[PDB]
Amino acid sequence: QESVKEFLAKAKEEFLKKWESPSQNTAQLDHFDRIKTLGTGSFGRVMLVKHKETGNHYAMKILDKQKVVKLKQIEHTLNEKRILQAVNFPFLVKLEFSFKDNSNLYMVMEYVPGGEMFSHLRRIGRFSEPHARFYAAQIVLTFEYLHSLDLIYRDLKPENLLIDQQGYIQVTDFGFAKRVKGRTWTLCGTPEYLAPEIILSKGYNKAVDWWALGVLIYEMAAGYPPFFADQPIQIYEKIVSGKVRFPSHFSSDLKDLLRNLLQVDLTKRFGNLKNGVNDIKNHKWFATTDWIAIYQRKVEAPFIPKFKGPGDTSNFDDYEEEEIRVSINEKCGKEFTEF
Repeated sequence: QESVKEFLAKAKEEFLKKWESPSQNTAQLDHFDRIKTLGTGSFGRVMLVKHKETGNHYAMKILDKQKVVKLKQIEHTLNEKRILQAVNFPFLVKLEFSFKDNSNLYMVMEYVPGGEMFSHLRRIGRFSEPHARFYAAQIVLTFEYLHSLDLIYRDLKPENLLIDQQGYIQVTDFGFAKRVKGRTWTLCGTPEYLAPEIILSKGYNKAVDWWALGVLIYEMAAGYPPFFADQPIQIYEKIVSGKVRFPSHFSSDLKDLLRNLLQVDLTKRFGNLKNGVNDIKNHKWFATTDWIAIYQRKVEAPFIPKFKGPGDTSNFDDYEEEEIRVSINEKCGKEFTEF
């Protein structure tokens, strides 16, 4: 379809202009008030903040440089910020500012008060197929965009999909995203969502994203992931076995799509064939989907999150509120010169 081809051609031109000349140092810490911790990790946290002069709310991701080094995440964190400042798509959380100081790296992103899809899925149990399909279509379009820029996302899971005020998806966390024209080799991702070729330490490509879409659709529609087990070693054994059990309430169209996304042979997997993403968009399971209407956000969402305003944190959970310090001396300056 020429209009989609010309859209993606323009999208790539605009990405490459920002990719080759990244923005840096577009804000500073004392322009923001700290409100609440929204999430915590091994080397970073995400905070709700308020801009002092405008009053706007943002989500500020803060990474400790010394911990990033020790956890061997230097290239990944440079990847995350260079990609985020260059992309632009309706279902990607927008990066608004970035900066660094003696101790930390900061990415100030749009705040999505509806919270994670994971919380809503776990509250309700499972999504109906139309509800799962509405979200799945947004991920298909987002991966079509990212893959046309030669980007692999590599972190699809329900926790990284936030629900906005219109009930649409906003994808967050580009920590494992990478520009890859051929193969790449890093072991990363959450265990339930890893493709077999990652587990087997092969050189892999963008088809691992389409495998992960299969896992996400299964989990949305069933309430649990297809290769679930108590320990990661058992999860990995199931992933590479080539078998998967479908609930009887799954439609025949859903089972057929999932068999082709959860295809252990990457050269036979939907999204990685000669027709590319069109094998997915043309599948019978998506016959009711108006792809342009999804992109333009003209479809009524199945669910509108409940929240009181742009500063409401009730859809996120509670964490110990810990100090964020900035050392008198510069740490790891050379490693993060380009940030």
